[PDB]
This record gives sequence, structure tokens and C-alpha cells, in this order.
Amino acid sequence: IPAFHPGELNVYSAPGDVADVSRALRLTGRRVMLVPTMGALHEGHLALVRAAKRVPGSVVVVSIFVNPMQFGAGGDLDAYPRTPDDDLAQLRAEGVEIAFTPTTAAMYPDGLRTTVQPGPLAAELEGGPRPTHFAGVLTVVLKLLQIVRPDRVFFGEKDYQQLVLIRQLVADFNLDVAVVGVPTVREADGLAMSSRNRYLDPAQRAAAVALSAALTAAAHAATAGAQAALDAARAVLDAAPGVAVDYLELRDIGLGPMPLNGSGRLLVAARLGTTRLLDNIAIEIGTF
Amino acid sequence: MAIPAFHPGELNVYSAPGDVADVSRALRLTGRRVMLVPTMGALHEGHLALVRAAKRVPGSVVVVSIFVTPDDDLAQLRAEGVEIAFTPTTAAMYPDGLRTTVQPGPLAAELEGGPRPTHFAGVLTVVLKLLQIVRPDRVFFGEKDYQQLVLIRQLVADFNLDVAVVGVPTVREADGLAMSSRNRYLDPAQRAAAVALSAALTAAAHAATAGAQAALDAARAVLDAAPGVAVDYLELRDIGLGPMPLNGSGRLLVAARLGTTRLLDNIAIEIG
Ligand SMILES: COc1ccc2c(c1)cc(C(=O)NS(=O)(=O)Cc1ccccc1)n2CC(=O)O
Ligand SMILES: COc1ccc2c(c1)cc(C(=O)NS(=O)(=O)Cc1ccccc1)n2CC(=O)O
Ligand SMILES: COc1ccc2c(c1)cc(C(=O)NS(=O)(=O)Cc1ccccc1)n2CC(=O)O
Repeated sequence: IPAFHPGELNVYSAPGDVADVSRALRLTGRRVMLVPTMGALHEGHLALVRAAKRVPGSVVVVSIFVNPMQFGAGGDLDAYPRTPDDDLAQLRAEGVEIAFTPTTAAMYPDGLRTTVQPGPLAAELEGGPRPTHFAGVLTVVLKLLQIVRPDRVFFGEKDYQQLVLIRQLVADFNLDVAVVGVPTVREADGLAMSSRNRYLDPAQRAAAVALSAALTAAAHAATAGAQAALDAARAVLDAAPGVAVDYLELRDIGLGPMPLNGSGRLLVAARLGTTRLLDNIAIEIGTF
Repeated sequence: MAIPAFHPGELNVYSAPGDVADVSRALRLTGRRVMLVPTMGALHEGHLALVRAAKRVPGSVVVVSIFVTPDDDLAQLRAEGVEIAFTPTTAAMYPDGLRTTVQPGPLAAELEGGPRPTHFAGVLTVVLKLLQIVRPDRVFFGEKDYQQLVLIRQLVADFNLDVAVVGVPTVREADGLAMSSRNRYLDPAQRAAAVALSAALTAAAHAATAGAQAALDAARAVLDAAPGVAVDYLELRDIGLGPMPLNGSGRLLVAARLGTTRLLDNIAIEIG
């Protein structure tokens, strides 16, 4: 149990430290909230913090870890945006009491050994060309949940596939934590917040509005059915300069092995130059 | 809201994972230390030595989980002073079927993982589940299935689980035959030959003063003196089942087929 100073930012690197502090806090009555991040915080991460802060008597733990296990690919890992000085400044400004910034050796001292194997959802959509990506993410999430043992854990809905697989993890391994999904924070034109928006030049930043415009078009077109919703989104993506579409798909909300009913999720992934952007929205089909 | 009924000092049986989760949490909060003894199949004396080990921790409450007479076994647990039996159905354990699972590391592909290549995935996935449902302070396994025990310690380390893994020395028949549900099927000639497994290993552990080669050849000799004993492997490893270091502590493992039954044994070895 290292020093805990309430009402300021305590930073721990050692998993044993954050674990002992967390358990200490839980035993004295505070509910522990966890917000997993990979750093490069934007207003989207701040919204997760602010959701966690609203839980009465919460202490909020933000983890910052760029997880080598979920990455490809030669250069993807090294190219990840890292800005930890601006990261800790914002958390201090939001009143966060705990930041957990582990080293790679402390998370993976034996290298990759026991891992989480996701269900078949991890091979679809984002997982199609990146077969071990979601095993890497579910493995780090499980370890975070075990080190921190929060009551609730918060994720954005922007990476909706990820959030769904995380729900499966929690359910399938009987984890005793409530998973809270927070609606995607957007730029004023509709662009979903993402660490990788900084890679759009001014022309690409202009075209990028097409994704959220396509999804909202579809969500309104959907009174007329699935075909009309998809055709609306496709038309908007087509009218946009150098948007290259990787997929546009409408699925049940659990994304599972079941057909679409009245409520669905429309997901899109597109490339602007070298930058791959994702977005998604709730869709109600027909009568609703 | 309400915690399920629990009556201290008696045998309380729950089939619902949420029920045992709630009661275990209530128990931990009033002070007791929760010990978990997982079992499967009909109860044998190896499982009972796990219970007795668990029962000796002061302030413990002992949880025995059971995967498939059932009332005779429950009466044994009652006679051992166990206060909780967790007896879930497959549907309760897998309400969404097989979905997210544990993938063991490369150890699972060696030794027993050769004939049964996904067996350890199943075992680690169900132990992980049992651990999250019960959240024990200590969890108890026999040393008998030593490869399983090592895999579970890796699971606990790699997934940062809070629990102490306690391995309990293997209960043996009076001639040394390691306890196993399979022993009941051996005919007299197989039962007699099966002593060669433990006799080999203990000869090896004593030959070990003369070095690792002497220890291996002693075991191989004892195995070669038994008829009808088809040896699958005889392997000397370090205690974590990596390569045996030139001296220090180790484990010697054997598996063999006698007729239709596969038997396994292992033992601590100290080189030199
Ligand atoms: C509430 O509004 C939003 C909007 C977007 C968000 C978020 C919130 C959060 C993220 C984000 O990147 N989350 S994460 O993948 O880094 C969370 C995470 C961290 C570690 C393991 C698994 C998941 N992102 C997306 C992104 O930065 O690309
Ligand atoms: C339904 O869920 C629970 C959970 C824990 C419970 C009980 C019920 C009952 C007890 C218990 O100890 N009852 S007791 O009369 O033997 C002792 C006792 C009395 C008053 C305060 C604390 C413990 N205990 C604590 C125990 O068995 O050690
Ligand atoms: C202290 O001495 C012993 C001796 C032999 C033992 C045991 C203890 C325990 C077992 C045993 O059968 N363990 S188990 O397969 O029932 C444990 C288990 C339970 C549930 C899921 C996975 C593993 N066995 C037999 C065996 O491992 O095949």
C-alpha cells in the first residue's frame, strides 16, 4: 500500500501498487471506476472520466498503456501517438485521483504466454485482416480488470466491435464488473473523436465529415427499410473526395450470429490517404 | 438484494453461480477466508486430502465445486465439515455456449498436450470461471496432474489473479500407485504392472545423487522390467516444466498405456 493523497493525482507504475491502493479504497467504502486508455487523450476520453466521476463516492482510475499485443504489423506500434505530459495535465485538470501507467515489462514479464481467445466475432469486420488484434485487446483488458478490480469500467462506443467483445469477455469469464458504454463524442461537424484524426491533412479533414454524414443520413432513411438506409450512406460516401470505403455494414446490435431485427448498428470503416477512420450509429429499421 | 440462505456449520449446496458468488462475498465480508477445492467426476481420496488441507487454514470456509451417487459424495463432504458445495449445470456454466476462452501458452502443446491438444484450454477456461465466481483466497489442486497445476499457476500469474495456488502432494495407494479415477478399471495384471510407474520415479529420485543421467536410466530400467507397459514419455524438466537446469530442483514425469488405460505420475527430483 504506497502513498495515496486524496484530492490530487497519484501516479502508479507498479501493478502491485495500484492493486493495493484500489483494494484499500474499496474496503473503506469508495467505488472504484476504471477508464482504460492508450494515451493521447482527447475530449472523448474526458467524457469517460466525467461519466465515471458522476458515480457517487467514486474514485476514478485511468490507465494509460500502449499495448504491444494488439498491434500488427511492422510500424503500427512505433507510430502510435504518445503524449503523456498532455495526458497527465488533463487528468489532473479533471480531478482524477489515480493514473496507472505500467511499463511493458511489468504487464508482460514472461512475454506472451496465457492469452484470451475471443469468440468468432473477433474474426469479423476489423478482425478480418488482423486475426490476433482482438485477442491482444481482450488479454490486456482482462489483466487491467484483475489488477484494478473496479466496480465499473467505461469505454466509448466509437470502437463498437471492441466494446461488444469486451461485454462477451465480462459475461463469459464471470467478471464481477459493470461495463458502461459512453456515446461517442464528436467534433462540431459530426466527426467522431479519435487519436488518429491528427493524421488527416486539411483536405482529408474536410472529406472525413462524410462518414458521420453517411451514418446520420442512413439513420433517417431507415424508416424506408435497410436497403434504403444503406443506399443513403453509400451515396454520401460516394459523393466524398478520396474516401475509400473498406466496409459498410448493418448488423444486429450484439453484432452476433443473428439476423437484424428492429434495432441494429450501422458500422463504417474508410481510408482517407493512409488514415483509416471508423464510425458507427444506432439504427432503428422501419416502424422502429 | 437478499443473500441466499447460508447456514454456518452445515453443508450448503448451490447450483446457481450467482448464488455461490453472493454467499462467498457475504462470507469474505464477515471475516472468513474462502478456500476453493475444484473437483470433477465421482469423489476420490485425492479430492479428500485437498479438502483436509483447505480445512486446516484458520477461519476458512471450504467451497467444493463439483462437475457431475451424487448424494453419497455430498454426505462425504458433510462428514469432512465442508460448508459449501457448488454443483452447477453445464447450461449455468455456459449460458451463451462456448465463446470467449483461455488459450494456454506453449506448455500446453507438450507432454499430455500431444495426445489431447485442446484439453488444457478447457481446463484453464473452467478454472478461470470458477475463480471469478467463487473469488477464493486459496485454490487447491493435486500434484498428480502436474502439467495442469503448472498451467494454472501460469494462468494466475499471466492474468494477475489474486488467489494463492496450493499444490497438495499426491495421495498414493500403499504400494505407491498414484490416486486416479482410472485405477478402478485396471485388471489384476495391469494393477500389478502399474506399480512400475511410481517405483521408477522413486528409484530415480534416489539415484539422483549420481546425476541426471543415472536418475533417468534407473527409471527406464524399472519401466523396462514391467510387461504390458507402453511408455509414452519419460521426461526430466525444471519445476516450471522448462528445460532441466544442470543441477538444482526438477520434476520427472512419466505417462504410459497399460491395455486401454493411460496412467501418469510425477515426482520432485534434486540433481546431485
Ligand atoms: C466518449 O467518446 C469517445 C470517443 C472516442 C473514443 C473514446 C471515447 C475512447 C476512445 C478510445 O480510444 N478508447 S481505447 O480504445 O483507447 C480504450 C481501451 C484501452 C485499452 C484497452 C482497450 C480499450 N476513442 C476512440 C479513439 O481515440 O480513436
Ligand atoms: C446468509 O449469508 C450469511 C453469510 C455469513 C454468515 C451468515 C449468513 C451467518 C453467519 C454467522 O456467523 N452466523 S453466527 O450466528 O454463527 C455468528 C455471528 C453472529 C453475529 C454476527 C456475526 C457472526 N455468517 C458468518 C460466518 O458464517 O462466518
Ligand atoms: C492430493 O492428492 C490427489 C491425488 C490425485 C488427484 C487429486 C489429488 C485431485 C485429482 C483430481 O482429479 N483433480 S480434478 O481433475 O478433479 C481438478 C479439477 C476440477 C475441475 C476442473 C479441472 C480440474 N486427482 C486425480 C487426478 O488428478 O487425475
